[PDB]
Amino acid sequence: SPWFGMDIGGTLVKLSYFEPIDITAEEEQEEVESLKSIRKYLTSNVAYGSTGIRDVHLELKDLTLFGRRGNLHFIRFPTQDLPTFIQMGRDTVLCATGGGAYKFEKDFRTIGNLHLHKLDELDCLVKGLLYIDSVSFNGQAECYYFANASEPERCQKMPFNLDDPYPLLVVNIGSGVSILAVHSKDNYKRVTGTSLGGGTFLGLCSLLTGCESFEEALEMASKGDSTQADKLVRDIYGGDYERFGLPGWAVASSFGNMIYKEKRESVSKEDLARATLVTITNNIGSVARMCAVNEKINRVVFVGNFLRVNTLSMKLLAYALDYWSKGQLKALFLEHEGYFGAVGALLGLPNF
Amino acid sequence: SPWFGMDIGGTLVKLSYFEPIDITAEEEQEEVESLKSIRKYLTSNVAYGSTGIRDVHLELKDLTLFGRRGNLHFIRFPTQDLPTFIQMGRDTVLCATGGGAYKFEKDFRTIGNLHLHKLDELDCLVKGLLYIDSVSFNGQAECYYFANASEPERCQKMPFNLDDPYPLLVVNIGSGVSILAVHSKDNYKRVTGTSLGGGTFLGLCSLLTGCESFEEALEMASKGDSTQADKLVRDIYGGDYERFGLPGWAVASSFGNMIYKEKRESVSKEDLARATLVTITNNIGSVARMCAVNEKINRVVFVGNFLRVNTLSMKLLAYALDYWSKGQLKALFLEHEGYFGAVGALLGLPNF
Ligand SMILES: Nc1ncnc2c1ncn2[C@@H]1O[C@H](COP(=O)(O)OP(=O)(O)NP(=O)(O)O)[C@@H](O)[C@H]1O
Ligand SMILES: Nc1ncnc2c1ncn2[C@@H]1O[C@H](COP(=O)(O)OP(=O)(O)NP(=O)(O)O)[C@@H](O)[C@H]1O
Ligand SMILES: CS(=O)(=O)Nc1ccc(CC(=O)N2CCN(c3ccc(Cl)nn3)CC2)cc1
Ligand SMILES: CS(=O)(=O)Nc1ccc(CC(=O)N2CCN(c3ccc(Cl)nn3)CC2)cc1
Ligand SMILES: [Mg+2]
Ligand SMILES: [Mg+2]
Repeated sequence: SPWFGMDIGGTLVKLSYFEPIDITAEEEQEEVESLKSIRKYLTSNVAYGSTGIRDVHLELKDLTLFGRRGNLHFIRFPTQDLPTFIQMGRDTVLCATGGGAYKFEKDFRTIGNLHLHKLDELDCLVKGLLYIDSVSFNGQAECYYFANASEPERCQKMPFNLDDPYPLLVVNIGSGVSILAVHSKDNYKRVTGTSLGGGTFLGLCSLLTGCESFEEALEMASKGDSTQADKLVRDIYGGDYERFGLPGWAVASSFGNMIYKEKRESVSKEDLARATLVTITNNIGSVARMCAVNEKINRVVFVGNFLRVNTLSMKLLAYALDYWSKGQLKALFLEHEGYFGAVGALLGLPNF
Repeated sequence: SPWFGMDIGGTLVKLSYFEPIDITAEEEQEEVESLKSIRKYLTSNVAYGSTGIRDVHLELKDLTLFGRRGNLHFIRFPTQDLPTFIQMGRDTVLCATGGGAYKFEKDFRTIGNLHLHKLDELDCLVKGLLYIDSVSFNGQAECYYFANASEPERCQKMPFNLDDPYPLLVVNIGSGVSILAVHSKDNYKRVTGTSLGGGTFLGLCSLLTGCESFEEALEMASKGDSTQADKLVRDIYGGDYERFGLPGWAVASSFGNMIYKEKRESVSKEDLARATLVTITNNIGSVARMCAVNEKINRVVFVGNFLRVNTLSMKLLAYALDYWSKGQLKALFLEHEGYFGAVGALLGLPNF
């Protein structure tokens, strides 16, 4: 049976697949054509159907897992298309996490004899994050930050060492946001969450701009000026609010200039996309900072797929966390940010 | 000169006016017709021009202030119409607070010989809040809460004693949100703020629904179902997420169902208004709870005009704070919630 780990989220299904590369002569004979067809289908295609994608650049090559050498592959598709995935599977032991492991349990069991083992979505996140950091990204650091995040002429991605990862605040930005405090490999808590997450960005963007993909929303936002929609401190005070250290450029009221009809009539879709992105990202950063101060943790790592191909939000988080914390907190990022739950699920396989 | 206190905010101007009622025979003679015209204009009208309103029900009658007996009146109009107010004034010492005291300083000085004294917006809030609570609301409590906020057959407004008000977390929901920790009458700090405030509600509502007043946005929201727009925990898990105590009804992703085109096509304007209100209010409640836990304060009072005639948001705050804190925090409300800055400014008059 193939070794798969699956994280079925509110928006995306993430799949980690271990392809063995040490297949001996006898093992290849004693393999059923169905298994060979699966392996060849997955390794010879980068798109699967109309909505599945293999993230080839994330592949971990020549990993030793469960005593075998192989390549770890990372695959995603929308949860909306899980019926297609299951139907293909109908025409093995599955470690699955995320809410969909529960919601679609009965659907997975329409696959004859399949054994479904549900694992907790935050247990899997912590286990997968710690594992990937431990084995490295093909010899490169899994974890990085933006050095000198306050000056754009200097700001650059740089590696960060997590050899002693504890304590750690993990901010998981998916459909919503979950915030975890990790104190040891077996001691962690869900501190809180917020419902202003990636699904809010995409949902509001679609309502406001008519965009029909995450990537299109980001492209619009890169062209926009959020200050056309937001009311800034300087719009209220005429400058800084000096007494409490609020600079004139800080947002006082997100979308607050949209209470004026003439401003609603002149704002562009790109401006509204950028204001949505800035609003969601700043709120996540601020909640992360408050949790970090309360948990007495100074390293904050952001994961989840809201940040995939989203350098705007990563740089905003890096700058905002550093600026508003007076340098006490650092925003950390991970190359495999969307996939840790799926890896953690795969790692649960020996228990079954 | 008339005794006025003014708070010029990003959205509304709030004015407190002390009308003396112990005017002797000689004082009435030695009063200039301009002053008499002002007093009669203010006390004989409840609407001023097209956008000014006197909140008659908030009037404090027979208050002793600066050694005189009088009535304290509460008046509001949009900051957008401040040019009209100043032009009327051109055709006295003014204690003014809010950002507009700085932004419009030069405009106020077009009134000949007028002495403008700028006072800090959060100093004035604390002073005015403590003062009004101290003198009472015409013998009734200024402060109230919703008793048994978890059961609607029981939930009812009840008075709350703030005789020993410290410590206190003050959540000021205006255009944006400011959060204050008040430890004594002269010891308080701005803990943080969020830009997801009343201006976000009104701005997003106008973009999404075409409403053109705060009151119309609230009326739409009262008719809506926010779960048509929001993705809930049960939409992701099929039920509760038991492991971390998340009930199926909790919002996992605000507007998160709007990533689906078919759902964007069936949602009503009333549903979007309600989802906007719920999103903003829950985020404010959650930020308040985190600040309360970090400041080690268990009494949280909400002020500002986002909550005027807004019982939906007050009940949501009351319920959410009690539910998510496991009963450790209580949401408190104040009858004069929008006007404390203007009163605090008026109270600064003896210093000039
Ligand atoms: N191709 C995409 N399609 C949809 N959303 C995308 C895509 N790429 C990036 N995103 C963003 O990724 C977010 C979902 O991130 P993800 O970490 O996969 O969440 P999830 O696990 O499916 N949700 P959750 O149940 O809350 O844990 C979406 O809300 C988008 O903001
Ligand atoms: N008649 C109204 N017109 C406009 N907004 C109203 C009205 N009534 C209630 N509101 C709400 O009141 C909020 C403004 O509250 P308010 O406490 O007066 O803020 P402000 O002081 O003007 N802003 P700030 O500069 O941030 O302190 C608006 O964002 C609305 O959500
Ligand atoms: C695991 S998931 O897949 O279902 N995703 C997921 C599920 C839920 C959430 C939101 C969350 O965690 N909430 C809700 C908000 N909340 C409040 C609200 C008002 C107050 Cl006063 N206090 N707290 C705290 C708890 C985020 C993401
Ligand atoms: C006094 S006013 O009239 O001008 N109104 C007013 C002014 C400003 C604000 C927002 C605020 O206080 N902010 C900004 C957000 N912020 C962040 C952001 C990212 C991170 Cl990582 N951390 N913190 C904290 C500080 C609210 C209301
Ligand atoms: Mg997830
Ligand atoms: Mg104000």
